[PDB]
Amino acid sequence: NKDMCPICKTDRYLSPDVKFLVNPECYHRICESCVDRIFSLGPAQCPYKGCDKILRKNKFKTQIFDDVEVEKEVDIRKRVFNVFNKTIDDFNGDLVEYNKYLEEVEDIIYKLDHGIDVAKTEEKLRTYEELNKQLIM
Amino acid sequence: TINQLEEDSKILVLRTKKDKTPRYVWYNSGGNLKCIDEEFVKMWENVQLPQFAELPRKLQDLGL
Amino acid sequence: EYHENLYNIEVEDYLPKGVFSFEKLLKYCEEKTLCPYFIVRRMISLCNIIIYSYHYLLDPKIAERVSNEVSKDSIVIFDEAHNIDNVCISLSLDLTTDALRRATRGANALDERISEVRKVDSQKLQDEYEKLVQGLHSADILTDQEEPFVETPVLPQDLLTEAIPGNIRRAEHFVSFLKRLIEYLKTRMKVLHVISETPKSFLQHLKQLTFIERKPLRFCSERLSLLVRTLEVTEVEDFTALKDIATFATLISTYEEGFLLIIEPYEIENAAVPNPIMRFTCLDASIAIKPVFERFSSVIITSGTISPLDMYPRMLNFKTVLQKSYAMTLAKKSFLPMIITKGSDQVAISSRFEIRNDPSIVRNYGSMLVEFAKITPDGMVVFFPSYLYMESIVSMWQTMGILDEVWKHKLILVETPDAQETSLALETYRKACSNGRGAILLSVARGKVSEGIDFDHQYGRTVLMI
Amino acid sequence: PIDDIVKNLLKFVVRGFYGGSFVLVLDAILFHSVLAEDDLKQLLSINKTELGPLIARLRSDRLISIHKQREYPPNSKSVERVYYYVKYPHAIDAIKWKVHQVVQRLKDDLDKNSEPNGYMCPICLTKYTQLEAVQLLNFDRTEFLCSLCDEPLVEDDSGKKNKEKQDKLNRLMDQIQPIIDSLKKIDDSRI
Ligand SMILES: [Zn+2]
Ligand SMILES: [Zn+2]
Repeated sequence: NKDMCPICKTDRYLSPDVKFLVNPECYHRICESCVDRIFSLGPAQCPYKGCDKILRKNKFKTQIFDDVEVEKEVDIRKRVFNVFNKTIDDFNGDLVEYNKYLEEVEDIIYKLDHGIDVAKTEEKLRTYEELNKQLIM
Repeated sequence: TINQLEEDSKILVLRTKKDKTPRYVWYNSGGNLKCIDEEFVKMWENVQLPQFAELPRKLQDLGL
Repeated sequence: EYHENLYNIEVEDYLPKGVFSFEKLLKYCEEKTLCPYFIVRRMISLCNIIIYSYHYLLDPKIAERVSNEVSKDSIVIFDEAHNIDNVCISLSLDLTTDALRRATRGANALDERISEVRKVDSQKLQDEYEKLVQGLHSADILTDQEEPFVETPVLPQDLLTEAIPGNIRRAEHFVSFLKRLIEYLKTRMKVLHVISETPKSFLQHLKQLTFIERKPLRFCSERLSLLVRTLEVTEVEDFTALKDIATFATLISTYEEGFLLIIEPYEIENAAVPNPIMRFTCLDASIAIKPVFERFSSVIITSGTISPLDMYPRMLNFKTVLQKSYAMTLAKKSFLPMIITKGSDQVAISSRFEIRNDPSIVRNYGSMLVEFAKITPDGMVVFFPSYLYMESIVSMWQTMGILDEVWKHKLILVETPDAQETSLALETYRKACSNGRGAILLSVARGKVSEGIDFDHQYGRTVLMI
Repeated sequence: PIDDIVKNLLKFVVRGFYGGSFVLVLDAILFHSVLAEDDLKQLLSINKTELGPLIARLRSDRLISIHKQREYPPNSKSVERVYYYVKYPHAIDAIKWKVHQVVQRLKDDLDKNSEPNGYMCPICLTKYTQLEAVQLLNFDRTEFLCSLCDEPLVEDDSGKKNKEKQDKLNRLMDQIQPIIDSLKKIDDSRI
């Protein structure tokens, strides 16, 4: 599974040119060969036994650090540090508050990031939707 | 008992199925594994070998 | 069990009056059951003369506990410090990706550890957050009587700051960015070619591929230090690597523009294999020198082989007073120097040509050696520019009929890379020289042999710089 | 060494997807690289049609490059033996390509797949595809006729090919823990 597509199991030995991609919907290890074939047609389920996440080839992407826990958190951070880029630490300056606001943003991020019980994260996602308004506000 | 523990568990060389299977020293892991489709094995046979060290390229040409 | 009983009696005042050399110290502390490692460690506070490796004066993570009693303005002696420069380069740091990978799991082992304990005993960790949210926590961010897990790779507990690591005050915040680190490193690991990165140049580049900030970056080590300090792990070999990351992190957080990170994608000796070396190194010795040098003007340096007396004031920029070269006074020969630029065939003999066999020289060198091996009484050593380079000479000589003839006269001892075998071999070489029948030793000038050992009359009568 | 694995791997394939007797000529001449041809024939003590077609595979796979082990005859005449000087590299080189080819008989086959796009009139027994159908379609006949047969069409390739390819996928998997893994176990040094 380390270097072969979880779908067709084409080893990097047998296809050295294999290029793995995953989707933000589910972050599935897979070769591009399936990727195109799967979504050259259009929005459908992920080709995983147990994945009925309907997803689309334009949303596809490339992992960097293979840490789907960090990367999602990175994505969560990326999602945050895109809108939660509206965080105020330098814009705040108060060393405790700049620490706190960072801690607050990170706690908001960690809530999304730690993801163990991410519904307060969904509440924070409401707050992130509120942040989508608060980064607007 | 030659083919009772078959699939190379008890391997032996059937010289013919009219000559009591006159055997040799035979023992293996899978040995026969006839479950592989003969046509696929024929297709496996159907792979023709290209030429010399260009084949070391040809496997790299073929994605090997 | 000594540091208890040592603490029982020792730590109110010293053992009576002796300057207890290891010969005296190792025994004397054994009798009263002391591991004097702590005896001196407490005695740090007492002695009026001290002696230790330059590291203990220069290695900031060990040269950290510098106290005014132990330092304030007293007299400084740097003996045989001709090679001080290379010592300052201490701040050396190369990255064994293979060890690094083990760190990743160690980081996960940490990741699991912090998560599992935060499941179980998170209050004191929150109390540690409260031990954090207060500020720098100088009470136990610095004072730990037997605890301190990670050393201070930074200068002797000076180059730090006070503003908290913002969010990272939460270890879960803190743990996360550490993974950002290694993965960034792991990301940086597999550069196709050699790449050299100045810190600042790399600095935003870090933020580029992953928006991390330098201000937390220094805080990692202490933040790590307390983190492991809170969780009493069963091993460090995983975490050595971990702290090294933090050590790296701190270092890369710390310095700039006198220091630089370079990653050769491998060791080119066996090139075209994956073994990249994310080497970040010191470049100027003087920078690490400056602090202790800054402290006291009673600073004194002398080697038996300082030459020339300019580079060190050049290289270290430091402000000397007098540098006098001492002509040894002799009413007699007392020793002999010689220079063999060419052999009997007047063929110039060299090593810069190559690491290889221009068969003229080595065949000429067999003679040179053997005739010397014949003439001298016991005790003779030779040096080689490099180990494997020497290896060539031996191997070819082994093939030639040279070696056996000298085997007739003397005994031969090679130098080994491992210290153990060497250490054994040397004493024997001493024994043969001390004993009647002659012997001979070979080693390398850059080698550990050339650095510590000494050669008297019987032990050394002739040397050779191949 | 891996050389043993090389011979080991040769045994596996010559016993995985080959019959049992295939490995007998392996071990026999694997005992000694330069071996007299009769010795294997003598110890096996079998016919020439029980040896000929087996010799075919040894050179059809080029695994046993039977070197003409010429000897110095005592009578001052021709002397030689078929000593199988194994060409370990070249033997596997085709094999890897051979393996690749059957995977092509699956990598191509992925397009022969699950959901029906084409059509066919059984009455003419002839397949058609989607674009023909819409070209053949009518406002009146919302479904397809067959200009050859004037006959409604039926989908195809839906069940069989999807079902087919998964079978070979396991057959493709059948080589995963086998040779290809051990092939990479050769790729470590590639000697
Ligand atoms: Zn695939
Ligand atoms: Zn028809």
